[PDB]
Amino acid sequence: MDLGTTTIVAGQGDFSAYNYGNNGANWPAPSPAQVGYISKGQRDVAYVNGDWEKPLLALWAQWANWGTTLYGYPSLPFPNYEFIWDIFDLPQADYNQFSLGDDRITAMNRAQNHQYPFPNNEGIPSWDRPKIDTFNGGVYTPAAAFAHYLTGKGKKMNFPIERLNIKPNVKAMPQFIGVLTSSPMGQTTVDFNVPYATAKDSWVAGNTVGEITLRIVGILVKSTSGQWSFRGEIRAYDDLYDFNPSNHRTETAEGMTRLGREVGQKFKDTTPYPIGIPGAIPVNISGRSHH
Repeated sequence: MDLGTTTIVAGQGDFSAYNYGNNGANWPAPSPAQVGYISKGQRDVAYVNGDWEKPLLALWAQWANWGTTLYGYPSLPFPNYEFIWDIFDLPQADYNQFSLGDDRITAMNRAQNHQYPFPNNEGIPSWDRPKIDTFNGGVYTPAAAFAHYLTGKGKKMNFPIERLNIKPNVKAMPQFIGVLTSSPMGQTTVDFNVPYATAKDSWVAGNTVGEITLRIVGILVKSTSGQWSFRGEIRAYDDLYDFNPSNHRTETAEGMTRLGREVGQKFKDTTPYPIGIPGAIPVNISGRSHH
């Protein structure tokens, strides 16, 4: 279960698409297609460590002729095709981690184990992939969230609450402190809602759903001794993925914001969609008043 906190070591050669491109026996003559295969290698090197915005901006910038930095990536003959296929592969890769427990490199290679015809106007690629319905919460998750934005056609995605990798401190919540001090002696049902900036705890979550709304629910007991115990769960309400500028990572925020305003030009099904955040985080706390 890889929630993308740790870095790994990776080189172009770890990637099958790259090795396929770099195998001379496969190409009797120079070819833009061969270049495409090669290019996937270095981008993949960034992807496995969650550095996902740069590779895509570099491609889009060429495509849209921004005349801006390519972050060190080679210019390509068909930046439009590599962009499109990446948008295709990235969600499969995320799903491969969640579905099969694939390691990062394996997930990407499995994702890229297919034919790469030129992106079409009619069915290439085929974007209808209903089975992909849950995020891993790892290095591919944000990019996958973006890909479902461009091509998901509004279908619901799930981000299981435990994969958010958040660690809400209930005792520290003003609302919970309020309830604790103002609730009556004896047994009380607790139920309130609190905004939670997930970026504080988890870059993946902050880069995908950002601020969410949590629901704290359970039973609170206050004893006349001043002891107290709370027994409940944290749940979460659906988020709406709408490519919110507020969720952009600083370094490429500008690029991503620009991209946001342009992408709908070529990705005509681009639409916000709901992200369910199913499940609950167990809460078992206690302590005592100062009185």
